[PDB]
Amino acid sequence: SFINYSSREINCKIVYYGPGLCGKTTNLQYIYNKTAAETKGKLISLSTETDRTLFFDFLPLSLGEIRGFKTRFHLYTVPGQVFYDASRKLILKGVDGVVFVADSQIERMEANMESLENLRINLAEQGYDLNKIPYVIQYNKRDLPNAVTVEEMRKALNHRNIPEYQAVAPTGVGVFDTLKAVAKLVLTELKKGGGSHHHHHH
Ligand SMILES: Nc1nc2c(ncn2[C@@H]2O[C@H](COP(=O)(O)OP(=O)(O)O)[C@@H](O)[C@H]2O)c(=O)[nH]1
Repeated sequence: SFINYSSREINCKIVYYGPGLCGKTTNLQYIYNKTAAETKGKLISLSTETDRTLFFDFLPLSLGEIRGFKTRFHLYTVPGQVFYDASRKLILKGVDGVVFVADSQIERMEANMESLENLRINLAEQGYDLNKIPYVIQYNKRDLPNAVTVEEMRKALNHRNIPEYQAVAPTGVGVFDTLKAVAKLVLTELKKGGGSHHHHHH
């Protein structure tokens, strides 16, 4: 988190991760369109010649303060086909919570498994353990006839009873349930004072 004492805001970074075309943009856009205009920034896309980043922030009005501070959530993803692994490494810098979005189609199951391993390795390369940070998994595209059962999704992707949410992102099914779950894990960590605290005088 980035705790800005001037604004009295705790800024938490939630990264949506998963294979290309699995539904990350759709999650972010659905959330963005169902967030109060007065609470949110612009929806921002940063494009290079190849890879892109999509993100926005918002300050939910329902949330109480944590020891005098409000919590602002920043949602980040690298959407679409990824050309540089470095892009997925960079998106994880400063992460506070992760949503892994799995594409439930059988044809994408190997891509899901590769992306989940890539997430664990890229986190570890920057000193994060996926087992020690707020993390939820979304089984997206439940509407498609080639979507594998939750049982098969879990056998392939979830061996630690990670909180799991079924989603159909374009219609919003499961989208807020997923976000609420990871946000609650992040907030619980903040309230208990868990994690490593660094004091900067910049
Ligand atoms: N049928 C179906 N299509 C989906 C679902 N979620 C995303 N899509 C479609 O899959 C494509 C890729 O989604 P997108 O969110 O851009 O993927 P990203 O690369 O992970 O950001 C788009 O055409 C979406 O409309 C879903 O739950 N069901």
